[PDB]
Amino acid sequence: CDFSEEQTAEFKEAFQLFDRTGDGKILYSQCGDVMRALGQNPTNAEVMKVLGNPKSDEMNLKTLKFEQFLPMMQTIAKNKDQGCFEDYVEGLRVFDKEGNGTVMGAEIRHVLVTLGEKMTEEEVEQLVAGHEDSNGCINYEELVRMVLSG
Amino acid sequence: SHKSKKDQGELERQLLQANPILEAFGNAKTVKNDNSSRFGKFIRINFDV
Ligand SMILES: [Mg+2]
Repeated sequence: CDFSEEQTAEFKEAFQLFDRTGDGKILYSQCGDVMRALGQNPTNAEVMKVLGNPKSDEMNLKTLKFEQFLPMMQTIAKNKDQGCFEDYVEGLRVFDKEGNGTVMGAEIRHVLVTLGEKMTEEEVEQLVAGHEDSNGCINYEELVRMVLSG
Repeated sequence: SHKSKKDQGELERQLLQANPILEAFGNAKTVKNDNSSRFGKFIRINFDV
């Protein structure tokens, strides 16, 4: 196996925690959610691509076993791609007007809402460490290090 | 729009008025154009860093 089953034994307990019947079973909508909560951070593309199918509107219908999600987790882990801290930091410097990593939070908000995986405003409102004073700055590097954990 | 704490400011309100005033004075109906300039103008808009 690609991961220690002595800790997948803990993962089966973790799979039990969220709101469901249990019974050894998760829904495809939950497969991605658990992969976020426990696995390495997936894109929506990876959820649809790996051991699954992109034609998955009403993703609460399809259902997979804990011992099917664990193959999904392992197959993602051995095929995922990952950027380093410097890649995302430079991805912020590409916007940096100040050369010091202190652009106002409205820029980060606009980018996270507008591009890519289309995050909601309330999700960034959970993420944000700054405040809406007359300065409005969000520091790039330490707040990236605080987000990029696990 | 990018003045996330000072948007819709008053200077950007005045800029849109400066043209109608100088057009009310100045411009005229000639044969070729009903809002003929009758003067040349060069606007400079100044920006910060
Ligand atoms: Mg003219």
